[PDB]
Amino acid sequence: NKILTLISQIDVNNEFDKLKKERGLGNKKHRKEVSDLIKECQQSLAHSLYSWSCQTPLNREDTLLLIGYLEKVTVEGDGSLDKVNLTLLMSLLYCLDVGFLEQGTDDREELMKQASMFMDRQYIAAIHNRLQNTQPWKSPGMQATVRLAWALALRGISQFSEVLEFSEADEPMAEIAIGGNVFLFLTEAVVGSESFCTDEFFIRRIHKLVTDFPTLMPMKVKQLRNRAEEDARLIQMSMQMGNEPPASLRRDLEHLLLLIGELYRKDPFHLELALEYWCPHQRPPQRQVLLSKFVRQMSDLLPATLYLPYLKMLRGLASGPQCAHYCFSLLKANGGGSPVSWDHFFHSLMLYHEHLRRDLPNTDNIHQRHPPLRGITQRELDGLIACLQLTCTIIDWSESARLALCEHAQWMPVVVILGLLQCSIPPLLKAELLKTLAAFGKSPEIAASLWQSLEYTQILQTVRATGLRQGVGIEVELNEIESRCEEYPLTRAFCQLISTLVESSFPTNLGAGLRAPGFEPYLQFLRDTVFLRYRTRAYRRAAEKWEVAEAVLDVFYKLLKDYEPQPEDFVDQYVELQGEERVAFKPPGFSLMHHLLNESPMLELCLSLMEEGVTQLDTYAPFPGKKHLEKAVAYCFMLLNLTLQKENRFMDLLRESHLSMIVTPLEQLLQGINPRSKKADNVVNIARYLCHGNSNAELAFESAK
Amino acid sequence: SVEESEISAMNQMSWLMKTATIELRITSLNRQRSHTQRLLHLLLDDMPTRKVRRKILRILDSIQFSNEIPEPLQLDFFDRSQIEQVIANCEHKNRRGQTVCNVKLLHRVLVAEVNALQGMAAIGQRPLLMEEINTILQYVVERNKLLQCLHAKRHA
Amino acid sequence: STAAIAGSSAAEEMVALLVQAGLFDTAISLCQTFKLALTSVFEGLACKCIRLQQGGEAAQAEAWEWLAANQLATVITTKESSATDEAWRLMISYLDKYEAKNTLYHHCIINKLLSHGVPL
Amino acid sequence: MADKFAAKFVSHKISRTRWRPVSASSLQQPDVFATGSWDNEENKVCVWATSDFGATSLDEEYQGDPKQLCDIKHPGDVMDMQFLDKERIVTGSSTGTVTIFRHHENNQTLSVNQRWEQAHYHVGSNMRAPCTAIVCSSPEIVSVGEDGRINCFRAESRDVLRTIDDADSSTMHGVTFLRTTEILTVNSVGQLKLWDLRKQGNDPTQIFSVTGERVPLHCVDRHPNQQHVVATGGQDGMLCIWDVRHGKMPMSLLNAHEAEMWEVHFHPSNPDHLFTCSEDGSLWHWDASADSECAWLSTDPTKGQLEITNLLPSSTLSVNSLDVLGQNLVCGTDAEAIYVTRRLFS
Repeated sequence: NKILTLISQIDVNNEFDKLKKERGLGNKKHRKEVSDLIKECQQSLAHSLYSWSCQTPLNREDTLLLIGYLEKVTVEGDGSLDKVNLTLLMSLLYCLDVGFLEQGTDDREELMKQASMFMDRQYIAAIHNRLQNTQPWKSPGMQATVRLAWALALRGISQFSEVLEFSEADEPMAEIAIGGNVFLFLTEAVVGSESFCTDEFFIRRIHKLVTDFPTLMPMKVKQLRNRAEEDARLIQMSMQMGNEPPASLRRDLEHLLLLIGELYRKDPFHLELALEYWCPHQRPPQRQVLLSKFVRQMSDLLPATLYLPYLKMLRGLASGPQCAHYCFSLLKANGGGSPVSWDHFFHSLMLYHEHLRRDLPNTDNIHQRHPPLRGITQRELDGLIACLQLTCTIIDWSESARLALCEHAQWMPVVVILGLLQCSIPPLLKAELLKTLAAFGKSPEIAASLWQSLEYTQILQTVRATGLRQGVGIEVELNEIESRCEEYPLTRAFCQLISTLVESSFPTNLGAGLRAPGFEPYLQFLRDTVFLRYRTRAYRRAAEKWEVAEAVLDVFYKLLKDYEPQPEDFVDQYVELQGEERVAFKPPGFSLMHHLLNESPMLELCLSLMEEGVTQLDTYAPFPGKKHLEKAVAYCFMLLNLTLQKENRFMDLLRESHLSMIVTPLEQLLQGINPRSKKADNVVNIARYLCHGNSNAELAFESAK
Repeated sequence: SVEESEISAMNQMSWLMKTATIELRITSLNRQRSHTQRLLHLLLDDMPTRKVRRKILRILDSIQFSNEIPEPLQLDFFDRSQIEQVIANCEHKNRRGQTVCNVKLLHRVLVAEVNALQGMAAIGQRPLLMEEINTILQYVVERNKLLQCLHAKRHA
Repeated sequence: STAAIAGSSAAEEMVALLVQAGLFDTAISLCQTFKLALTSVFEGLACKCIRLQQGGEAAQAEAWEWLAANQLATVITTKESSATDEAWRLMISYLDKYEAKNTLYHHCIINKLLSHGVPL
Repeated sequence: MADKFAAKFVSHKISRTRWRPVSASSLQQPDVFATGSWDNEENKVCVWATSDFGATSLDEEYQGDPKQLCDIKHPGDVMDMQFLDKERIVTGSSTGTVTIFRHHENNQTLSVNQRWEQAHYHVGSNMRAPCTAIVCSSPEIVSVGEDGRINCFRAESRDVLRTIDDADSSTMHGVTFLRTTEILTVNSVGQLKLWDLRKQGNDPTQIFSVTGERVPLHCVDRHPNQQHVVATGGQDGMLCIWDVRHGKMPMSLLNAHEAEMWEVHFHPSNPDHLFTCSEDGSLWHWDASADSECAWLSTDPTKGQLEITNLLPSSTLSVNSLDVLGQNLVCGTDAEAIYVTRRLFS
């Protein structure tokens, strides 16, 4: 009573109506500190109940109080239980949690005597009556979910002793729960919380709740599966004759497949829990066999409507390396025709590649019309994307799968993918293709061959051909297509690719005969384009603006950090290209560094980015992109730091090499007054980052340094 | 009693020394008797009040002017006298005037010695050489630690 | 690990993973049985020779493991040479011996070579 | 603010001014510009420097008058001028000729590199009828004229690659690239016209116009980063902002000048700044950055206070051209004067 009441009421009310009104909390700092202390207090109190529930089971009156509170709950309209509410919820989950009854420990009788929700017929009746009420909670989903858990419990209690009257009530309860599409609320509202990412015991409990359903009542589960598949097929086919699908459709299986995909998608604990999806210690536990049968049974005669949810399910199930390998192989062999096979994936890509190339217009032909470009339908597009994402996830976690897929003689994935990239499709598909390439590139030699292939394919136009000039590549797509759409997926993916490739080598001689060596062009491109933009180019999504900046600066940073110079660098040569001597291409970083020791905008821009970072951080407001900014600014400061050392060095060498290049000390650059500011606020700002030492310590350290 | 870094404990003590020294000097040059009184009184009265060795003598007792010496290096494939010469050589003078290879010479010097020892045919004997270089490393490390501890004690 | 993945392998995933980690004999054998003409072994060995000639210390320490996993039919006759010369000698050997009527040969080699820098 | 510019007096009307393009990799500020003269049987193209080749002091107030480096006499009256690259200057002539000049920096000379003496002409009569505007995208050149024609050239081709005959029954005054194969033109009847070079048809792809307004368009510029945002100026002194994807009407109509607006330019590297000059003798700097410390497409009068500054002294002479590069601005006038500042934002 006291506990909950206190915590909740106090905190919320007080803050919202006195402190959010009067703002005694004053400084953008004081307000935050007070806000944090209040939020901490709420969280510590919620945790206290949670920690208790994890130990002590709850008495009849205390449990009813907890249920009474949860009946009124708003998951924030934002669609995420805030760090506090999520915790209250998992606490209730543990209260109810009956998972300790399934662990074969010689202490079962003692533990049964200690669990308050064990010896009181009135406990089960009271909870059951409350959850059966069509007074749902403030959140019908709440009534639906707890109901279902109590129902799985009822289902087991038959085995323990002879408690099997309430077994009947489980099917209707499960139906009500499914009708409340609990599968949707758990997916959007619970895991929606990024704080769910934190508690290992949240994941375990929900894992037990999800694994207990197919283990304790699979008969019902199967009934429902088959029912759904069939109904779907029927109505769909009926409409296909000429009608539109009935508005009364409900794809809980798809929601179920997405739920499985989202639940294992990312685990903070990283305990490789997904292992439950794989059956090779244990002589295969019966549970593992049944689940594996579930995964295989769902792949047999897959309706077109379940194709996407199934892939998403597989995608979620291939986390945790062991799991990677196992599901990998499983599916590979299952395809050994099921719409989900390597033959279907690569044949489909090949067909699209052949179809899209034939629609090409001959230069000799004047006015050419396609038999109407079969712009890959949106559904087909979503399907291809889902397939590539699944491929990317599998190859990211399994090195064996990555090598096996790349060396396959019939699929030739790298050739096909690079071929498709030379075709035309809406930017999202291109982005996914690049991600898939990035996943293939986490393996060293493939990278060497890939650099050569990229130079030949002139995805990025290295040397202008037939007066190509502007566009004719990613540069035209960026300026004409992405800039109009005010979204930049292609640019980001390209930066990611470059970043990954630079990690495996700043490679070397990238193309004789064509240009004249050097990683020079890519650099120019990157730099110019993206920085300019980073400043001015519309962004439908305000967060995208900072993502583009982050991606480019990441590359700059790696090029300057990777560079080391030994006397040959300041010696420079002029290569004869098409009858004109051109200074060749010094390393990435000779160039990077020359540009930092003078006030080329880079610096300015770097200094401006730092100023912007501190101004935004001083607002303490929760804007989106705050983290990204942190990372970027960190990158910036690190750049700066290395710079001084290597600075002494180069200056020195520079003085020895008699190069007419004038460089200025980094400290002198720091001293210089900003032109827009018209004062020496350069230093001032840096500092200000020390004020955020609690909030951002990394930045703090770098600053002090 | 920073046994951890007898070095640290020693440095602590040193700085404290210089400090309290100039302190008392000037306080007395002035005339502040009570101050000076309490100070020296305490510092010297090993006599038990309300044989308790005087604190100045206790401080001297805590400084051991005798230190242990490293097990002689043993080489199966390798000359000892040569390794001692190499240890003597690459032990460059630290800022305190101690001859120490420090991470520098150690790491790079050890890699150079391994490169010099060519063992082509008998690949089979490799694990041995590996274990052996490890001990050499341990020893040079101990020696350097010791030299450092020593300059510290000197200044203390 | 790949122990488990060998539990469902294939006639060329194997060849590749193994040409991967040194073992330049076991694989010339797996190939000559399942007759599948092997230029990936010679290109990969040429890549290891190039990386060694431009390799760091750590690369020299790791190289003794894959060099020992072969003999080198017969070793030596005089002045020593820090690997380097080691893999180039396994060359002359795994070439002149295992050689073919057509071109698993000069061409594939000259190519990976001008490909990554080399006065031949 | 009048003390920021040194004014040089020369006996030559100034119509066009352009900065020499700097390499994006250069930390060097723009230092060289070109000018075209008009109002004469024979006019000249001049090249100018703002810095003395040799002052290494970072701390001396720029009181430097711009120095003429070289000139060349051009037949007819100069109309428009652009740099194609660092060595090549393109001109449109009142004779309807398009000319490429080559600048030989080592010898400080100009030479005729190529010419199209029949770029612009009236169909049928064959009388001279002026090349009014040009746009360059190396190696491609587009010209427009009083004959209503659009010509496409390539710098290395002696022949005209494409002519769109009778593209406009009215004089075209301005042309810009929308995309690599698409251009926009403006004409004496208040129309903005979009067009694709690749398309065989001479008809425009789209036509935009103010409803109930006949007013002719004198200038057009494209936002550097946002290929759909366009500014235009008219005989009424109005600044019009367009989104060429949204409707056929301007997004904004802004009262800018009292008389005809001759030029509008976005700042090439800091496009939150825009510059305009008029027959009323004024030269305005527009700053859209003032709320941050596309802003031009803000329809919210409460978000984006434009700061507006007249840069010239009151009742100033006709300002026929401006160009802006980094901290530097140059402009040319009918007062036989070139104005230069090197500290625009100081």
